[PDB]
Amino acid sequence: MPKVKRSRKAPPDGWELIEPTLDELDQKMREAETEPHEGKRKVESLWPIFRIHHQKTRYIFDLFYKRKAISRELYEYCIKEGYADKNLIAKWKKQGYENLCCLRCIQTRDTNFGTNCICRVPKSKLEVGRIIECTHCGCRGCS
RNA sequence: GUGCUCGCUUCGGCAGCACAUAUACUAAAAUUGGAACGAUACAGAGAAGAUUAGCAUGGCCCCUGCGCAAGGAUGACACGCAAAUUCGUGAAGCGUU
Ligand SMILES: [Mg+2]
Ligand SMILES: [Mg+2]
Ligand SMILES: [Mg+2]
Ligand SMILES: [Zn+2]
Ligand SMILES: [Zn+2]
Ligand SMILES: [Zn+2]
Repeated sequence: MPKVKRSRKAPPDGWELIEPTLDELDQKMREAETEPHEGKRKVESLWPIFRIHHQKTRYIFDLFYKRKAISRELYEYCIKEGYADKNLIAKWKKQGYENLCCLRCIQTRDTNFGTNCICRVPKSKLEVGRIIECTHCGCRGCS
């Protein structure tokens, strides 16, 4: 039934008020894992996973840095138990990197020419209104 | 998108600045051709009588094997009027100069 947790210590103080929605985000991830690929291209079928992973991480990020509604103990519990991404949070604290979808979309080893994805280009600098879905992510303009 | 703006200046909008700077064999396709060693009919082991161990040779024939081992019927093929340059003696008969 649970997330089966790997601490065996009781979860920290503010846990019971963020638990319905974390379990609701977790239910949404288990739906996306089982969606049968039919008219969903070979790269398009992994787009829900990066989106919900972004969503869970942004949820804990919004409660600890913006709303300030979680202590260090509860926050680091959620990172250890796999509800947030420590590395994606770490990029959102950088200056320009603040709606970043994926860690793939800034990885320069993953591209042909050693560069980011066009996901990361500012939308003013494309100048035309071309519509873009990043192949890694499905993103339409982080930046 | 975020933040700083002793920016207009409200907490609404806009202005400037800074940071952030180019994914993808681009398909969820449309097409396009070639193969298998299975049946189904005909077919039956090389060495000058017969029964036969084999080891090679050669390459527009390959198979099993990691193999520069070893096997595959000695793995198979090989069975061919197998003619390559280059001529002359002697006698006789007929016609001709
Ligand atoms: Mg042999
Ligand atoms: Mg024999
Ligand atoms: Mg042989
Ligand atoms: Zn991207
Ligand atoms: Zn992404
Ligand atoms: Zn993106």
